[PDB]
Amino acid sequence: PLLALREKISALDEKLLALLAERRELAVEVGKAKLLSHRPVRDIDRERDLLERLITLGKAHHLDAHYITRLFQLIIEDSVLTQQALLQQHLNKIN
Amino acid sequence: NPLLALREKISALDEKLLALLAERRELAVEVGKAKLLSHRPVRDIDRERDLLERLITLGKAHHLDAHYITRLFQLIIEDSVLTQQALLQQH
Amino acid sequence: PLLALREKISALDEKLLALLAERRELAVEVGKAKLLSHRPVRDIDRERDLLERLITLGKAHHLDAHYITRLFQLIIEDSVLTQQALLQQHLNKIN
Amino acid sequence: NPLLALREKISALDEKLLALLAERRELAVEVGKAKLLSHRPVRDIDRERDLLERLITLGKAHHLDAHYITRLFQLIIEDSVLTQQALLQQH
Ligand SMILES: O=C(O)[C@@H]1C[C@]2(C(=O)O)C=C[C@@H](O)[C@@H](C2)O1
Ligand SMILES: O=C(O)[C@@H]1C[C@]2(C(=O)O)C=C[C@@H](O)[C@@H](C2)O1
Ligand SMILES: O=C(O)[C@@H]1C[C@]2(C(=O)O)C=C[C@@H](O)[C@@H](C2)O1
Ligand SMILES: O=C(O)[C@@H]1C[C@]2(C(=O)O)C=C[C@@H](O)[C@@H](C2)O1
Repeated sequence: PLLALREKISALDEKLLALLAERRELAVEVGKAKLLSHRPVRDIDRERDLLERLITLGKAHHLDAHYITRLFQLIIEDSVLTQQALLQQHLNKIN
Repeated sequence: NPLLALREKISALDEKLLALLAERRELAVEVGKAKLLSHRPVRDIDRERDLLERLITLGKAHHLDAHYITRLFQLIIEDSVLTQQALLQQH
Repeated sequence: PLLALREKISALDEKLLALLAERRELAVEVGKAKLLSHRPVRDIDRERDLLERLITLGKAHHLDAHYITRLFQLIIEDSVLTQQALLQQHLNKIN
Repeated sequence: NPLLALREKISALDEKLLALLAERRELAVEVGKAKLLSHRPVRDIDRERDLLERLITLGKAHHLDAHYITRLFQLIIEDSVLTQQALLQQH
């Protein structure tokens, strides 16, 4: 009976993976937009808000706040570094 | 606004992630019930190895590196074991 | 008779001035394009070519090479600094 | 190409500048003939002061600063005096 469920889990994980790829593509686009707008990569205000929104909505699914924070902390960290990778490249090229 | 239109996309995407994480917890509970009757132990380090390896393989196609995938999924699995062990201690 | 000619000179100078403003607007646009393309402001190859072209065409108008060089050296210097002003601003904003 | 289309505009503009500089030299020659008959001296530091001040005023409207205008026009005037003094030494 375990094999049936594990097969569902593996399918779900593949969907998570796809979304994670998509969010990473979005962070690159966002980084591009920051170069034009002359804004820095990191934006603490936005992260503060985003997390509060996620913790509020997570509550409805019974996902706890600390689980959501530990998880989005990795996701945001990754998207921040991805953008910083493009900034550094950019900075070496124009300079 | 350039910046704004993307963020709305990000916020919508993050909303979909929450739904999948909760659903995954549900499935972990089900697997929790099965190990109860079947009386199997919660942790199965071998399944976790194959699951992670498969995701790292699928991820390269998406241009997601193994480090980020390993870290993110170990946390999801960590929570998943926590979820099952709770179910067991309630029975 | 001098006043008649001086009146023509002043009109000509105003046209030169307008072109100088226009070339400065073009250098800003070019600078913007360099930020997207990730290219540095200065391009020695382009300046080398541009000057050779100007010296060749100048010959037809009887303008000598050294006069043309002294003059375009100021014009190019100015457009280089104008672009560097936008790069510096940009760099302080994204960083 | 973004970079290329602008450069063609710059190259065309530079071509117009050459035409005006040559024409200006012609006028300086004419003024050279007038000072010959009228027997006036080539250099007129007073006309140069008013000419430069006027250009600096017109230039602010174009967002061109006084430093660049002064430097560029002093060279054009410098060449202009050189042009006239040559005409005189040929007569
Ligand atoms: O500005 C942004 O929107 C992006 C996305 C980001 C996130 O991961 O959600 C949120 C805020 C910023 O610090 C970083 C990370 O850039
Ligand atoms: O048996 C299982 O399949 C479930 C799910 C789990 C996971 O989270 O993927 C993988 C293996 C086990 O350690 C735990 C966690 O139980
Ligand atoms: O790349 C460019 O085209 C612009 C214009 C410029 C010039 O003044 O003509 C020529 C070459 C570059 O060094 C600078 C100055 O940027
Ligand atoms: O008398 C003149 O008007 C001409 C032209 C000139 C200039 O280049 O503008 C201005 C004043 C004089 O010194 C010389 C140079 O002769």
